[PDB]
Amino acid sequence: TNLCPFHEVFNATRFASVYAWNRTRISNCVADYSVLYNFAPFFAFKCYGVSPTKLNDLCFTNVYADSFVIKGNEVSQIAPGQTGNIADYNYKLPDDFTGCVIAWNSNKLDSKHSGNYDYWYRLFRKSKLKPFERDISTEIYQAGNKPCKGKGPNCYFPLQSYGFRPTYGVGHQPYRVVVLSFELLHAPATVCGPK
Amino acid sequence: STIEEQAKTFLDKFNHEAEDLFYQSSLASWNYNTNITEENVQNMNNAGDKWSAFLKEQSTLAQMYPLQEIQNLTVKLQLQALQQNGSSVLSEDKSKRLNTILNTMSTIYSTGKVCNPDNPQECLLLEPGLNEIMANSLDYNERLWAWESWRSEVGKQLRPLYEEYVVLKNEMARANHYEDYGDYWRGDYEVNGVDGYDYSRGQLIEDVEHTFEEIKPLYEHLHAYVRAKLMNAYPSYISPIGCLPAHLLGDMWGRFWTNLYSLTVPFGQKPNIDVTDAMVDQAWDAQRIFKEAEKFFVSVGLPNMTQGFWENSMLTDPGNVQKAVCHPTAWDLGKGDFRILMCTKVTMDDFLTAHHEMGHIQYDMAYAAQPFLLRNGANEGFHEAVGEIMSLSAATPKHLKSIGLLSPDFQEDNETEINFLLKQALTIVGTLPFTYMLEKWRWMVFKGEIPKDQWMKKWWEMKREIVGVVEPVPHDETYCDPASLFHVSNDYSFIRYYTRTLYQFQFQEALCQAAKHEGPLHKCDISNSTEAGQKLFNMLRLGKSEPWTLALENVVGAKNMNVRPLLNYFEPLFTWLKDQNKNSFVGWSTDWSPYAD
Repeated sequence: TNLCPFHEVFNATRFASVYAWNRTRISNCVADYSVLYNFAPFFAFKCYGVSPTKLNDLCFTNVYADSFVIKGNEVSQIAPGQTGNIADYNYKLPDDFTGCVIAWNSNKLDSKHSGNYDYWYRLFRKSKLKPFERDISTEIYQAGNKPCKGKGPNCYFPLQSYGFRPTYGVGHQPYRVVVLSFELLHAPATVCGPK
Repeated sequence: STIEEQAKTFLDKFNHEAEDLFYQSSLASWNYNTNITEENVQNMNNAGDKWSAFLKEQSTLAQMYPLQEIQNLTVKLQLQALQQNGSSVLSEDKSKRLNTILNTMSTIYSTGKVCNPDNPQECLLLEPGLNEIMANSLDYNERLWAWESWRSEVGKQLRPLYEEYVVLKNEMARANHYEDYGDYWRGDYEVNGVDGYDYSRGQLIEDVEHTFEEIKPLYEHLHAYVRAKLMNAYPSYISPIGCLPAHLLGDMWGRFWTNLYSLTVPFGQKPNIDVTDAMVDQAWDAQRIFKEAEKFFVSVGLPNMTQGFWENSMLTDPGNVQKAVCHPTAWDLGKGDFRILMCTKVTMDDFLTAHHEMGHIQYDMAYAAQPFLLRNGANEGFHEAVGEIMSLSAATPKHLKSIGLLSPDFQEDNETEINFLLKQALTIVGTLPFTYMLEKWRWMVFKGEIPKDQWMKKWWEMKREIVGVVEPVPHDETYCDPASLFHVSNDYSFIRYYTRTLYQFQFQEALCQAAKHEGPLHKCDISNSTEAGQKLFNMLRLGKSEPWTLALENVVGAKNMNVRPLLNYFEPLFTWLKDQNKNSFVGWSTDWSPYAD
């Protein structure tokens, strides 16, 4: 038997800042969801268009896994038909989606005294992002009708930091989120459930 | 593009930029107040300097957004606050001298002391010595000396600095297009741009004058009763129609008359309510008190305390080499961090103070969702009123009886209610005239209508005219008695207490009518009532986002302040005082004086 590498993305130290969320393709392996309880039994399990029970006897071609870190209040923006800075400028799901969302608390892991400024996010952009889009631009944003000539009036840096602390309220503590997308295509299936 | 979007993005960036540096400075002040050390002082000073430098650079930048172009009041209010130039308009030398004068006056106040003229080796301090003397002492000459020496020693040093302080404050006020510093202070009640809810700074004086007239009747009977009591307590010193000596008011300034309960208690033979013995017998602790308090707020439908509240808060005096400032205060550090600092100890007063602080914390948590610049009470006195209504509701015999503290054998009677109302009045009704007179004198002085050679004269004139108190020793322009007060020396306001006293009774009456209470008002209890809780929460969420007039109208159905609730509350005592004063004289002579005979 050959198991999937799930244990990697759930045990890594760095967790792919939201503004540069990483994507990994899982194929040709058996998905065992019982290992998730090793990392965190307490989970925020939730799925759309599918149930975890019927998911055990289905097959798929490729599975995409996305990961990033966000606050607790912004976890509600990760869903179809939602709005906000994160949903509009960092990561947007389509109106029609089939997958599951996982979230767990990681305060004592990522939080640190004096602030952890290693995580960044975007809040300014000219237009909204399309479903499953990524942008790593670093150019200054123009708010006025004048040309950009460096930081200054009406010229703001499009990136900012969170600065998590261990003494933060539960609403501001860091949360690690994982998104699983199931895909089907006219090719031989490679992922199925155990027997 | 438009200017509105530019201002919106600017404020969005400013909020996030300012939240962090606050968290740091807030944490630093807490760590300092929890453990006094040399390093914490320097750290707090550095954090405050950084915060001030940040506010400096953020200001002077929003000037590119004229207010005449904005139309959405939500952004207009946020912008109007940052445009304030403040003391930055003054020159460097003047600001430095003003700060030095403030620090010198604060040091003089916090370092004052007294020594016996006939025994310089014997010296005392205000907090440990003079308070205890004015509280427990009973001699006449001793109280006179304690009242005269402290003033003659301290006030005479702050007189010259206060004139320069007033001059600089008036200059700074006129620099910002204000008429004077009093007009600046009265700006917190200003409202414009909303038809049917506009309010001017001048109308406040008219409202205060109109409201103060209705309180004179009850105050006259209370003064008559207190004078009748004092004439028997201190014969050969109290005049039958003259004013009461200031040093006999139980305190150094005469703000509260609670200390006169032992001498004015009508029915001294009745059993007074004091559950301290029962609490000691049951061996309660601070956690028990705070949980019983939290249950009260839970019974009305309010949220529970956070987990970090119990882990980070300080609810007991360390009692070790570590020294902390024992003073009940509520701290809001942001980011969902709420803490309380209090040297709690087993006592009913501590129970009421814990209720008050939890009420403050509830309000602080209510408006946590509003923008940073709007996370504040719509009015100064709303916090204190919300905190005092809870203490009033909890102090009822029914509440203590439901929790098993008071035995059911206790029976209510007319005398108990009379004593309770008198105890409440001695505390509440006594401070209103003093506060009004002090604030009016302060405003008239800041206005410049009283030359320096009449300050102390008009002080005692207004005293004898309104409060009806005469000084035991005549003073000249060398003494400065108003400067012998904390709020006066530390540049604080006073009208907030008056506004809170007026608003708390209206809030209580509305919440009790919501719960369908019956009978006298002083027996109301809002426990186990969700309608009142929802009605209050509907307003606690507004915060600085709407005028206080609209909130008060949504709460009690009225816009302007009214005094009828207080009169309805104290009607029983007002009716009882007449039966006693029928054979007594009403009023006071403004000519008699202790040193005139």
